[PDB]
Amino acid sequence: NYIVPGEYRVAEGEIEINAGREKTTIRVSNTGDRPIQVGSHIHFVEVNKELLFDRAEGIGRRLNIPSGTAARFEPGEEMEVELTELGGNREVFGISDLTNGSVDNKELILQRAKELGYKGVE
Amino acid sequence: MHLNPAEKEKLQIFLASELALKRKARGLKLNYPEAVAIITSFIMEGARDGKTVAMLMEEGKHVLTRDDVMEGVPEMIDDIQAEATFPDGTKLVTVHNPIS
Amino acid sequence: MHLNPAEKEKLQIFLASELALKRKARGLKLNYPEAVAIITSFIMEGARDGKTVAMLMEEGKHVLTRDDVMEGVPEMIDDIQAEATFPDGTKLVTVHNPIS
Amino acid sequence: MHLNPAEKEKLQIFLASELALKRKARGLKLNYPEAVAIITSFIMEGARDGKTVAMLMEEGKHVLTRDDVMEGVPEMIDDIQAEATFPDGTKLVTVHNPIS
Amino acid sequence: MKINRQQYAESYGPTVGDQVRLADTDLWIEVEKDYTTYGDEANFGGGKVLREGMGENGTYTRTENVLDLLLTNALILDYTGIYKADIGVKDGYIVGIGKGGNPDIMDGVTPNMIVGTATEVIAAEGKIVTAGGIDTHVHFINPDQVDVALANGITTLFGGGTGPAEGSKATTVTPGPWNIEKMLKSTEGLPINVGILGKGHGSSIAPIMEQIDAGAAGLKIHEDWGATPASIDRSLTVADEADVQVAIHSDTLNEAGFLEDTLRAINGRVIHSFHVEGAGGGHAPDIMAMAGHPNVLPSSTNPTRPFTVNTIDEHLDMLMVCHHLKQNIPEDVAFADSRIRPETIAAEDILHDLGIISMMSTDALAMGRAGEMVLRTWQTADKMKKQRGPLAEEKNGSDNFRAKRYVSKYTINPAIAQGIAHEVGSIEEGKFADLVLWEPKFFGVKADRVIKGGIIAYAQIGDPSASIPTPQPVMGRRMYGTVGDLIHDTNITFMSKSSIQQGVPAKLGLKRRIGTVKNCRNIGKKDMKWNDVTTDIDINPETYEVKVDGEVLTCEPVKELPMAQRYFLF
Amino acid sequence: MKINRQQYAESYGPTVGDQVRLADTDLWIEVEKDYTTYGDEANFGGGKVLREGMGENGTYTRTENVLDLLLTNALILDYTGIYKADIGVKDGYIVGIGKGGNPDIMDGVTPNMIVGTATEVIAAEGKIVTAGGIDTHVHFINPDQVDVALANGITTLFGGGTGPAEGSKATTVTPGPWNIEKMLKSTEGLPINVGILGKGHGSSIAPIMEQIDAGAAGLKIHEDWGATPASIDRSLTVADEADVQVAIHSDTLNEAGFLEDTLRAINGRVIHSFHVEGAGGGHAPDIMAMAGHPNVLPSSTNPTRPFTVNTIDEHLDMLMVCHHLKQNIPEDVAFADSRIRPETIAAEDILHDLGIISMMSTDALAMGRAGEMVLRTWQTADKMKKQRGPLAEEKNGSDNFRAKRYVSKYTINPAIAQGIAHEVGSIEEGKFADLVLWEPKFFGVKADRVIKGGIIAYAQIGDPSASIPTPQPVMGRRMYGTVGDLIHDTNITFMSKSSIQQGVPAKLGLKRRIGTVKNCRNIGKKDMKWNDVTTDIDINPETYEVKVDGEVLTCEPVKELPMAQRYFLF
Ligand SMILES: [Au+]
Ligand SMILES: [Au+]
Ligand SMILES: [Au+]
Ligand SMILES: [Au+]
Ligand SMILES: [Au+]
Ligand SMILES: [Au+]
Ligand code: NI
Ligand code: NI
Ligand code: NI
Ligand code: NI
Ligand SMILES: [O-]
Ligand SMILES: [O-]
Repeated sequence: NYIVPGEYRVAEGEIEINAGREKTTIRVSNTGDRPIQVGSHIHFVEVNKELLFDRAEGIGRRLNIPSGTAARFEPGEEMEVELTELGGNREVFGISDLTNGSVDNKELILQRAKELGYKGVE
Repeated sequence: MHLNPAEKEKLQIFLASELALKRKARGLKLNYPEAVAIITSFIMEGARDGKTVAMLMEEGKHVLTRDDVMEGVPEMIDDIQAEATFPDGTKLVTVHNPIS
Repeated sequence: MHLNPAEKEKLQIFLASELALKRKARGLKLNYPEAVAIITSFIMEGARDGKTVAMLMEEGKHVLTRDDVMEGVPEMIDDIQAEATFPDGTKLVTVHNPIS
Repeated sequence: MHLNPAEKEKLQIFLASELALKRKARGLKLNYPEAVAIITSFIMEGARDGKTVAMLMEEGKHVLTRDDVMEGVPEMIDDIQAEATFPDGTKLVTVHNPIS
Repeated sequence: MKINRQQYAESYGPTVGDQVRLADTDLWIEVEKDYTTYGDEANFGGGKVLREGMGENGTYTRTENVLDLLLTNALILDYTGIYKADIGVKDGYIVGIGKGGNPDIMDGVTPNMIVGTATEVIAAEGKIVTAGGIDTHVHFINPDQVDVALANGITTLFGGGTGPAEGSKATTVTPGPWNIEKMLKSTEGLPINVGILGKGHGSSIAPIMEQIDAGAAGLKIHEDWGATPASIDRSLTVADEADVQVAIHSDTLNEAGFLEDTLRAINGRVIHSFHVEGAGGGHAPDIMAMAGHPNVLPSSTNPTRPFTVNTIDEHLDMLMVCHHLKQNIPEDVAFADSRIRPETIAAEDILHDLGIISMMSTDALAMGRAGEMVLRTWQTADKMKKQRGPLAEEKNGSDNFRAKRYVSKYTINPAIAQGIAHEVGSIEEGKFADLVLWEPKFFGVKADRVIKGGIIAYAQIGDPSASIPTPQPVMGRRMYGTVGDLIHDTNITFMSKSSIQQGVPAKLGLKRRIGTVKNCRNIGKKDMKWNDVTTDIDINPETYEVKVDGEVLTCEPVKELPMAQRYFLF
Repeated sequence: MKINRQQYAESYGPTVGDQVRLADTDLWIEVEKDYTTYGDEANFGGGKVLREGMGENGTYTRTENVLDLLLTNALILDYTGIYKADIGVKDGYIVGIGKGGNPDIMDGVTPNMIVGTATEVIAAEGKIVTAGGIDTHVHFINPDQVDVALANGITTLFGGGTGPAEGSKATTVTPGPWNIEKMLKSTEGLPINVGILGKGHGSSIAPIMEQIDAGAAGLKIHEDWGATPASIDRSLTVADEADVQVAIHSDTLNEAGFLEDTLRAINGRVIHSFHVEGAGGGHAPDIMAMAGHPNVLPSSTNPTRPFTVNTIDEHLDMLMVCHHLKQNIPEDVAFADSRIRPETIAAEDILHDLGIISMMSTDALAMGRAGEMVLRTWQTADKMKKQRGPLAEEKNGSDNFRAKRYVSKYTINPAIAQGIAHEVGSIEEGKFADLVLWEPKFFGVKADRVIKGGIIAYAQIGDPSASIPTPQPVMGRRMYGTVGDLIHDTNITFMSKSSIQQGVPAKLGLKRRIGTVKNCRNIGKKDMKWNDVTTDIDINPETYEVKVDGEVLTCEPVKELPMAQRYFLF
């Protein structure tokens, strides 16, 4: 019965994030000489050009990490990341201007990605 | 004197610290605002003495112990921050969990 | 610290009391505002110590005597009122004719 | 207490002087605002003691010497002026080049 | 992927089933539900969610469902529930409670809660959020009292006064058309909502009615102006016609009648009974019997809350000063002993816990403390848990039922009584955005940030000359909501329907938002949220013993309270 | 008759060839020319020159070439020169710089600088006079920050915020039409010039553009809102159409691109790069390379100025608090080490001295100090003299060239960047009369008197109850320029052309002077006074070593600074 003012008593268990959405694991490599850190909610295909990965696999997806956290890529670093599906209307506007509409238009997204030099358009 | 707005305000901290130190001297366990006032004034006076930010980051953690304060006070104070004029200008000092 | 408006104001009373106590220590007979500051700060510090309202009503009448103050000062002070945080919350203390 | 606006303000000077005197006591050479605060409070407390304007004009020049203060401080202070309540009312005291 | 509960609560504030301690009390509140979608929580900062194309929509203009302000991850404590949600604000009003973000990419976004280019963000994760306090018993005596009120989470002041005049020092009254006009113009510079009460005294209708037409928002009957059967009757007649509330401080001296005579003059009409216990004033010794009637809206003032060991000694001497009583006049001693009663003060604790007294209030600067209504409400709740145990209705070991009962006493219930609950008094959609953020460790003691009309008005914040806002000294300060013309947009002057219809605001050049007082006359005790109990309250004329349905109500004073010496410098 | 130079300077302030020490620094400025006629100097007082029929003309009405205000014997320090002159003010504007007096009897009187019946006098003999500081990186977080700024000689605040909301605590942004309107009304009560920046984020034009129409004076792109290629591009498109400035705090995390991607999105358009060194934010680790491009207007924020022994320890821990970083998360440690770099902080000292970084600013209350822009500019100048020696271009053993280079960083250059240099930023004829008087012993530390629109707004002055104004305590106080309606006449709200054309001031009831933002889009680095250097700046990705044209820029931290412990109580 020591009193900590305003303390929590959290209930038992765990919180599952992004429940019921498809998950995907891909390899990603920072081919640049400066660090890149990627947030939980950026449309993954639209991340920095010097990150190399299967760009098709990033379409309509984002990192499967707690909201507000990030994945860090040191210069030259290759690692696996897990992706989850975008929700809501599944539309993306702005960012890198690769989508600007439905995420379903994978052909057009990839064509823009290739022309602008985003690495890993296979 | 040419007191600016900050100088006016920070005199209050010194005053609160004096009040709190008197209360400690007569054997009272210190509360939240008293504890904060003591550590803050310590930091500002340390900067006036010409100590470094690094020294004050260390020392700030040994100004008050848990037997100096009321129940719950150590857990209420996450960090204490103060800006003062060091010999090389104004600098921010942060002391993390000052009361262990 | 999270000082509210009252806490800011009451620090002034403590300061005035310190000033007045220094003046007493060098042998001066105290005037009206000095006398009031001394008794008021006494009450507030007593509440901090955990004394009761009843104790402070008694003690407040023996903080200063007429040989401590200037001519006319005892008659100028009808009562002194102060609010402070006791262990059971804020309470009003009134000391009637504190200087006899 | 019935504090007027001036009384409120001048308490700050006393507080700054206390701060500065503590800093002197631990062996620090005093800066510009500290030096000014010390001499000013000296004058006001002298008036409270019942000294004359003429006495304070003399004494004010021997409160701090150049070995008490930082380089340049003596030359920064041309004069120090203060008003206080003497036994014969409010009077202005000016101390010229207080630190020689 | 899964996050453990401890780390989740640390990052986003607590979720369903988690409990939080209220300050240093023994009271625990539990999250009843959560509007979020796990994994799509809104948050702001470097590399966070609320960024363009992600959690912030970059397509829509302000008019297309976009918010002016989003409070993320708030733990709401309100009469409507204790739950977790984002709060959406637009045009100074709460427009959405639910889940904010971007429907482009997020599941479960409340349709009118889009974060767009126009959206400001306040992070409320780890904070408790309540409605602003509504203080319905204020004497306007010293303008300094406004910051005192704001610092303890009060956002609306109802009462009367013209400053430290004797009439104002004794009664919540702004007398007559001229004084009311002057104080309405004064209000233009006060950073808080205000409603003004006129003098509920006179034997003809017209002298009373002209105050309502002048801009008053209600009336006060006070024994000091003569709380006679005539004044009671005329005031209630005016009130029924004008649709405003009447407050009463009854005839302590029983001069023209006893309690039953006052009730006969009221004649079943709606009335707000001030400081119902009676230490603050009223029929000696049985005023508290008012709290049992269906037509009475009962409130306490704060200095008797709760019953502690210093209470009686403090009040006996307070009364002697306040009333200029003399120790050598036996009538004065008799008067004081008939008025300051440990029996009724003790019972008042219990009546609150049972929901028989519906409201708290300050009695600011006359016989009460401007910044202690919220503070003393929770101290009472805490004391009652320690002495009576958890309430029958409580589940899961939490104090949620008691917390709703008590939070209602200073938010929704005073709003309903005054006829202003359509604008303020609770966190609900369509209401004015008066919101208080609290760190749980300071809950009910010192407000973190006070939002008025969607803009921060008051905050505990540090050195203005520092590199960041958190360095010392951290103190309560007025924010931009109080500066320049913004003070007009973020605050409400509540006025009677007739004064509004007659164009008083234009006449006087009032620039503040004008609120309408309405629906005061067809309410009763049954309309007080979580505090609707009617019953036979008996007070023994010889012993002052209080009985509720044949049962004797007794309580003990306590030596110590939470939310006291751990927190305050003096 | 002849006066010796020492006595002349003591009576009238210094003249041609005389030198003055700046505070307690090693910097000396020299009077380059003097507009006076020796023997006809203007002065005021008992038995002095400016008296009717003598130095004051008694014939002419105000409209006939007579001044509202004369500042006598000013030593002006400005980008246009360091020289001695009388300054003449009329209708709140500087109308004459030269020689004031009475053409009846005096030689060399500037024709529009007549001292007549309408003329007020300020004695500036023995004072240094500069333009008011222009701070272009302000977070509006705490209204107390305004006095802090005034006390160190700042007269214009550009930035954004709604108070201590998280969005405002992180970014200089007032988001959307409603928030902008609220803060415009708030500004009516702030005794300083203000311009407000909107949120430079979105993927459609309209959500961004509606902020300019609402009253915003520019835009801020900030990584916290998503400093993506799309947001960068749309904001610059809006800016080119609306003729306002864009400020950028770029993507530190390199998430959507590296520095070269940001520059590609900028595509040669004009942009103001905030805290270009990078401790305050931006592409890790090479953001400072921005400072070499012709289309970039580079500024520093103040906490890295200059490089001292406590700097790194302070910043590492400041960042941990500011960004909520944890010691046990290796990614956080990596982030901090990539962001707080002694190599780039040291080089920043040198880049300033070479004129490669054009501007100073505070970053008030987010990561910078509201009252220390002017202070830290001179500390940098002083440190660079001690380490690099006098500049090649210096003559006569004075530091005049360096003083012009540095004074430009907080006066004229921010004014040019923001598009407001037609009103403020320098002591020139036809400009608004924002003037700061300094005692040379307090120069850059504590302003003596701050004049806004021709009226004193702020002063270091003594006891208000004393027989004269000089008795203790001498402290900074607001003067008559800040009281009543005069606050409207002596201050400027800067707004976009479209909001002005659309009548936003009338819509909102703004009574302040309205200034027009213009000519922001056809300027570049070459337009920055005394700081126009373009060059190839290279930052080593492995070692963070900074190279300017193949040469390695290295500097040492110092243990002590002037304008510090000699002056400040804390
Ligand atoms: Au009374
Ligand atoms: Au009373
Ligand atoms: Au009980
Ligand atoms: Au940060
Ligand atoms: Au920072
Ligand atoms: Au160097
Ligand atoms: Ni009453
Ligand atoms: Ni009352
Ligand atoms: Ni920034
Ligand atoms: Ni900033
Ligand atoms: O009352
Ligand atoms: O910044």
